[PDB]
Amino acid sequence: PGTVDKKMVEKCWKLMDKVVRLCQNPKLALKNSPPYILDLLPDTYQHLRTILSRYEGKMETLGENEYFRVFMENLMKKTKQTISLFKEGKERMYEENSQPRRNLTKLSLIFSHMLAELKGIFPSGLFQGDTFRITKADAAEFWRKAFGEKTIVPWKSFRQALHEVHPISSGLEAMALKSTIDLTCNDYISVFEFDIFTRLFQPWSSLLRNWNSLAVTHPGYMAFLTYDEVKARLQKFIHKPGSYIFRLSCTRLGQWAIGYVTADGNILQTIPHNKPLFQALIDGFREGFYLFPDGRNQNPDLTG
Amino acid sequence: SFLQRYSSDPT
Repeated sequence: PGTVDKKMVEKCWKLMDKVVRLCQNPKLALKNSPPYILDLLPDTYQHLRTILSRYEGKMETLGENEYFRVFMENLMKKTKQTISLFKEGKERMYEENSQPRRNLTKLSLIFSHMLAELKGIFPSGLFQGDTFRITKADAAEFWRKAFGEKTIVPWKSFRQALHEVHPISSGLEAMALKSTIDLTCNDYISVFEFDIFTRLFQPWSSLLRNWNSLAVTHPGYMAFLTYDEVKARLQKFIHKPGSYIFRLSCTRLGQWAIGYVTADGNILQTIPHNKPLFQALIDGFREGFYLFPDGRNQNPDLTG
Repeated sequence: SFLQRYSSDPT
């Protein structure tokens, strides 16, 4: 990427200013629940200001920052995609359950994720990518050993390097993998993104094999969905006790968010604590809570 | 804004 100059941010802001208003339209009837775009942007803007306030002068040190170059870039691109969706989605936006509208929810998550990432690679507003505290030991090794201090790497690289320890089946399996990890949708994998994945799919020992069993071949795994969407979706099995689906959490990044239907026909959502998703699923199924992955009558045998 | 959404693991 090129250099990120003071002007650059200006544009991104103007773009952010619009994306908001568009989403401020009543017809959309957007709910407060996160992800909640109407906030993620203001907050993002806010943080960017904090950052820019601290590099106040040493602006070149920042524009130079590889990761920061990426973000703004991705961000700018992302604000646009949203703008288009509206004009090239026209009145179809206000149509709940309309492809154009689903894309909107998607981006929401990204924005939420992006913010999460940014605040991580810039706690306090001062860059700290090269020293990011990776959570699981094992993983932390692989990353610092494979990429050293790099804060963000081209998908390509990450793939090759990863394949040495964890073999990637096909060119397709990898495309799937990439979609799961690349939370900021920018063909780059950051130490932050890396951490979140490795946390969700631990143990590192069998990283991809777990992923395979919890997302590649498991009907319950739901890519980019939100709390609302999970409830909205499980509603077709609304009173088919056992029916459940899982996804990534929006507020508690790095953790799971099961969505299930209670014997008394109700939709709840739990975030596994003190027990890996692997375990939650095994027990829940045993106790009659995690029986039908997304309606499906049959359930995966994680015991393998 | 704030949540409430999440429920305890039935166990």
